[PDB]
Amino acid sequence: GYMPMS
Amino acid sequence: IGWRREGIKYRRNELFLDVLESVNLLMSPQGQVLSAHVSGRVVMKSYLSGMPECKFGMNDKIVIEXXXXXRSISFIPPDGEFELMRYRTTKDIILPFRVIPLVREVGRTKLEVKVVIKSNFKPSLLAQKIEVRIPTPLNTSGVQVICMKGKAKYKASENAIVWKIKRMAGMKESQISAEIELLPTNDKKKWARPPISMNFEVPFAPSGLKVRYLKVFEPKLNYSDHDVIKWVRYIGRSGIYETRC
Ligand code: NI
Ligand code: NI
Repeated sequence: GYMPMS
Repeated sequence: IGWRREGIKYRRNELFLDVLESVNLLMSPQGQVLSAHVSGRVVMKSYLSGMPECKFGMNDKIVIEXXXXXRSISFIPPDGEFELMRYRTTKDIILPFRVIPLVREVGRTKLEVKVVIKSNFKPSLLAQKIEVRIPTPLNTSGVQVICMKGKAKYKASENAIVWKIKRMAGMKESQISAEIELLPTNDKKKWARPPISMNFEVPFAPSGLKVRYLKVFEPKLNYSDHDVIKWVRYIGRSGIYETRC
């Protein structure tokens, strides 16, 4: 699913 | 600009990137890749104040089909959801599943079929919506199946055994055994075994594509890149994913 972009 | 209006304002400047890929595979019974390619698009859903100059950075696994190309795309996005790019790959593809069929004939009456699927990806990731489709001959009078994981029905109308599995983590193995009861048939008619086909969904890009950054520069307005809340997700789905038995 949506994960924070690093 | 004909794709973006002038005075857009968001307290919460946020964006979402979708890497959406279809992986296609035709494999021989022994495990030779006869054909493999990925089709992908990147969809952006953006809620950014003003007229932001964006720069999308990836990792060059890709053959790309209004922006400005430089591994790196620069663009001012339209507000809301839009398609940033389409692409295709044939090289260095992650095949998420190996299908290993086994078919033994037993007189003119039984077909003994065992199918093993192996997940080839990180064990911390889950495939979902897995379906394994095993064709059965038209003179089929019945099917017995055993499978320790998931559920399987013989669907006579579709002439297939359909094995469904909700979840499967990477680096795992599962099998189904089927006994296909056969009716008498015209002798010269010999069965040409159609491929075993899969469907699945994986939370990574089979191409290998990685989003590295999406940088937002908006020179007039008083927010900057570290203010922008940024999300990415990968949805790899099967296209034609067939293994010859
Ligand atoms: Ni959204
Ligand atoms: Ni600041």
